[PDB]
Amino acid sequence: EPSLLKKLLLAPA
Amino acid sequence: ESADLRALAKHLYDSYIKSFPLTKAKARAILTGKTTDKSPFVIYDMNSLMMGEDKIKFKHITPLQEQSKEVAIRIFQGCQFRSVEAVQEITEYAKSIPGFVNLDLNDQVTLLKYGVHEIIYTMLASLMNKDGVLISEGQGFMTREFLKSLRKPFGDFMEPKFEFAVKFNALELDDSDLAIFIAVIILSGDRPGLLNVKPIEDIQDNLLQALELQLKLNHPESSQLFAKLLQKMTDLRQIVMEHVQLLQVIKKTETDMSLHPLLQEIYKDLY
Ligand SMILES: CN(CCOc1ccc(C[C@H](Nc2ccccc2C(=O)c2ccccc2)C(=O)O)cc1)c1ccccn1
Repeated sequence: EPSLLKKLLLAPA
Repeated sequence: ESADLRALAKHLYDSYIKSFPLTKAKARAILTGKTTDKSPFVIYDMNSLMMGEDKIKFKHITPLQEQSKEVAIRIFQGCQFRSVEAVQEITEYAKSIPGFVNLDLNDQVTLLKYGVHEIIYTMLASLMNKDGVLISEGQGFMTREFLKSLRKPFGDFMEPKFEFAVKFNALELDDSDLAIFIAVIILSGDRPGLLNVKPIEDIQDNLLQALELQLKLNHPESSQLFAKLLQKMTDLRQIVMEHVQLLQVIKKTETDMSLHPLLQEIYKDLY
């Protein structure tokens, strides 16, 4: 369930 | 006023160059042959797809050819693989749009969710001519005829993107124009479920002013090009919605063709 888009948005750089 | 709009245009272009390896300039150089690189491998049928497999970026359990005994599904799988990476590129770009990462994270998600495919289809036109599309960073050219020959609904996916691209490419935008245009698509304040619209619209107002200025300066002989480009934004939504219905056909009729979870997340409750 954890958003993969959030993961990509929070990833640095 | 316009001083920062030129800086914004340049910032976006620089970010665009950092985010998208195969720019429209590179793609046109390949498609017109004005490159010293070797001609892309032309994939026009089953056999050529098999020989060109080495040119289609595809990292999976087995080689692309072993994904299925059927050409259409190999194409489906390679295209899915590309789309996942396309989404990642567009996300990196979005994070460079000034103000974007200061928005509510849930709104950043929503803007990405509804914007990414519109941007994918916009940028696919950069890689297309009337006869096919560059793939894998210009490592392979897949013919429109071949894609149209795939059995239904597989053969229906790309043709509306080619039809869009031929008309869109007639605007003759370059990467510097495209960098602002796709930023405008991302910062759309009318996406469903946005929690706080004003900050998004404020950013989009600035982006729209920079786009209009950029188009006037870069295309002085193309009166109302801004107006013409704005009229294409709505075509992109129809393409997305039509693409969804085709993915729905796959989902209702084919076995073992679940989408990558990133694509499932994007598509879940889309519209
Ligand atoms: C066509 N092309 C360049 C990239 O084209 C894109 C065309 C469309 C997209 C968007 C993406 N599409 C798909 C997602 C999963 C599976 C198939 C598709 C197709 O769209 C598809 C289906 C059947 C037949 C052909 C395509 C999406 O919705 O996320 C992203 C990229 C390919 C094709 C094969 C391998 C690599 N490069």
